[PDB]
Amino acid sequence: ADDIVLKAKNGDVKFPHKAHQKAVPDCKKCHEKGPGKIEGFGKEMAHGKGCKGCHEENKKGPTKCGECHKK
Ligand code: HEC
Ligand code: HEC
Ligand code: HEC
Ligand SMILES: C[C@H](CCC(=O)O)[C@H]1CC[C@H]2[C@@H]3CC[C@@H]4C[C@H](O)CC[C@]4(C)[C@H]3C[C@H](O)[C@]12C
Repeated sequence: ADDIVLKAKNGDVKFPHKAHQKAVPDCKKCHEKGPGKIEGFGKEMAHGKGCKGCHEENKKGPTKCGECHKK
């Protein structure tokens, strides 16, 4: 399947799946989550545990604005 881009107004955010599969071998961090996770995602999640927060705990991955958002 293809990578996805979240169409944030301030700049497109790429989600590269292969990097994540490799770096977070614990698949259950993202997969087999209960119902509602598609409807639940948004700016709060992205800037929290949905993207940024995981990067911060793992000590690797983009945490600055321009590292996620790119026109
Ligand atoms: C969040 C950070 C994820 C982690 C960790 C893993 N997966 Fe994932 N997966 C995630 C998304 C948002 C999507 C759809 C968007 C995309 O970029 O593809 C997927 C997709 C898959 C698929 C289908 C395509 C593919 O992987 O080749 C599979 C089979 C899949 N995910 C499995 C998988 C496994 C086995 C993981 C751990 C080793 C894993 N993913 C991590 C989000 C995230
Ligand atoms: C843990 C459960 C994560 C979640 C949820 C998200 N990301 Fe992530 N990401 C994670 C790690 C440990 C890393 C380092 C991987 C590396 O090889 O550097 C990453 C990396 C990225 C990257 C950069 C990929 C690269 O090739 O350097 C991007 C662009 C990225 N992550 C974006 C991203 C987004 C947009 C997420 C939410 C949709 C997201 N990540 C979630 C761990 C985790
Ligand atoms: C990845 C780890 C990110 C970092 C670091 C920052 N942002 Fe972000 N942001 C990210 C995603 C994946 C999304 C979209 C959520 C979704 O609904 O899919 C966003 C959202 C925003 C928004 C709102 C955009 C919109 O509603 O169209 C803004 C204004 C925004 N982000 C700005 C922003 C700034 C200023 C950041 C640095 C301080 C920043 N983001 C970090 C992913 C990530
Ligand atoms: C559930 C995980 C991990 C974060 C968490 O614990 O909630 C999060 C991390 C990345 C999230 C996906 C990012 C891309 C998509 C954003 C969409 O607007 C809603 C569906 C997708 C497919 C999201 C679904 C789900 O919300 C995921 C896979």
